[PDB]
Amino acid sequence: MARILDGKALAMEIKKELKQKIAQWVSLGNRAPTIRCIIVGDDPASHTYVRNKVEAAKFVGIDALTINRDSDITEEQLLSEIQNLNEDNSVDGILVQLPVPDTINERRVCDAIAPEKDIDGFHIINIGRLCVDLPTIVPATALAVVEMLKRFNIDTFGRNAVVIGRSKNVGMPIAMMLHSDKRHESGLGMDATVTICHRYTPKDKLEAYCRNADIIITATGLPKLIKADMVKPGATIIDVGITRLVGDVDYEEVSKIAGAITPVPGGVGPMTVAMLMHNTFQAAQSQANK
Amino acid sequence: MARILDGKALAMEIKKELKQKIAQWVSLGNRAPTIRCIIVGDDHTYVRNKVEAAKFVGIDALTINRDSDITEEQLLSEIQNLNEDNSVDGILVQLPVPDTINERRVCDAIAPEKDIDGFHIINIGRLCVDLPTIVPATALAVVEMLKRFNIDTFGRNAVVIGRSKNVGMPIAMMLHSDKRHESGLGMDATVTICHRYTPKDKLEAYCRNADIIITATGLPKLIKADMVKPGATIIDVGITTRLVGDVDYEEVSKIAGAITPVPGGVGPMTVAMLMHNTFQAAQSQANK
Repeated sequence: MARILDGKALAMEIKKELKQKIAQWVSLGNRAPTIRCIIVGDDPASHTYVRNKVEAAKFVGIDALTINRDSDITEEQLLSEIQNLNEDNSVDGILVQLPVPDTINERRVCDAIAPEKDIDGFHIINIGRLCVDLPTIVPATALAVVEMLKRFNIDTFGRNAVVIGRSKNVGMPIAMMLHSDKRHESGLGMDATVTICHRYTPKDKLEAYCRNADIIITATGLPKLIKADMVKPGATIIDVGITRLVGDVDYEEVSKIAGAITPVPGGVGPMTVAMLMHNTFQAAQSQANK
Repeated sequence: MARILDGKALAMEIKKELKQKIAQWVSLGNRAPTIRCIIVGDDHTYVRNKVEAAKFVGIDALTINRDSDITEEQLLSEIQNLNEDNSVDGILVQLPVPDTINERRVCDAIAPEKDIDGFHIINIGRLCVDLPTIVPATALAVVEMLKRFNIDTFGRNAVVIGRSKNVGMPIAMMLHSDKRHESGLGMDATVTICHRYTPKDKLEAYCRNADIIITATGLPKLIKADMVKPGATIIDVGITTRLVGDVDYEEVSKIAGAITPVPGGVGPMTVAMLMHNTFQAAQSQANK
């Protein structure tokens, strides 16, 4: 039976450490980190997600405030509120909850947030720094996956890693970090040999890559199935949980083969929220330094 | 034997197209695109090649020579003046620059609109989210060679050797990405990125499994005949002085279906794509 990579319990460990580190930094003469989460509409799932971010902020000592807007807000109104938060020195981090209406161009929204306050790390400047393997604000779900590997002592250096999914918000940043060079200034250097599989990878080729992989990360929103015959004995399987939501792994059979595996549910959600808190603390420190 | 992918001849074909499209654009009331290349120290030959292709296609190029003991602030003040110079459409710094010079700061000092090399973090960030951008020229050369030589990429197994921020990373980015996205440069291949810490056994296994190998490490004789799948396409981006590439050329040519030689392969295509990028930037600035 594989070791369980329980992201919920790890997130608790991380949130406890963050609580202490934030208090120490505040005690040097700093204001506690602040985050503003913009919510557009009344999607009940988007409100659950924002409440989770707020509850974790309270736990670690970050001051969070939710700004609710109506589904009919115009793009010009949303960008106007972001630019106001950009210029407000009492705000360290800005998030936009990511089901925004079809009226609004998501790309313009991501790039309107000041990079220094872009807790989601989706601004092109932050993505650019990630991809040249430079210190930046890294997207939280990708950072969560990387943190699960590091905290569970999963060997990446020179190992074969397959990432199933190339999404710009999740799959691409995961692959980029997995093949980072440790020596570079970024320091998020895992040095794995990474194969990026995606919606057009043929089934038989995907299975061959998976059979030779030491690590498989399923990040795609399209239905994939990792079966036991795709898994190298002792390999590490992380299901990111992108998808209402479903699981991408034949857990019962793959657990008999894999060396380490995400449970069902995987806790990647709680890990993502903990990494958002990490990013808010990181941003607050950078701004205080500059 | 392998099909020899004649990059010199393809580059000439592209440069003749550019010459015509630039002249047509100029005739609408526009000034010819201008480029300033900054070189620090001695060796320049690359810059001779850049300036020769610029003259061929109708781009006005000037080279700015600086002695090797220039400081960062001086180099950055030189770039700033060129940013504000409305007669200059494109700026390049001939890297390598001395170690006292921080490359990242210099890359981000060029105005993104004039950054012909595509190394500004804004241009790189747009590349990585599949937006139209100024694409690094060697990476764009590789993608254009795959298209013009009709090398199938959709769902194919590809290996990129090398992670360099200027070459290896953008190649792997475009090669695996979705062509439906706004940039339209994605090639929808399955891509394995191998690098200096890939163990030798696993490197050879990925190479033997690949339909396309793109190597940009600068390690001569890295790719051997027993590492190549029969019929595979071999794109050799490396250029080392012993000018050789990363591939054992005469032996791999017996197994591969298609191969780029060194010299005469990616090199001339890089220069042609630099001219493509200069024309692109001049058009964007006139339209803005």
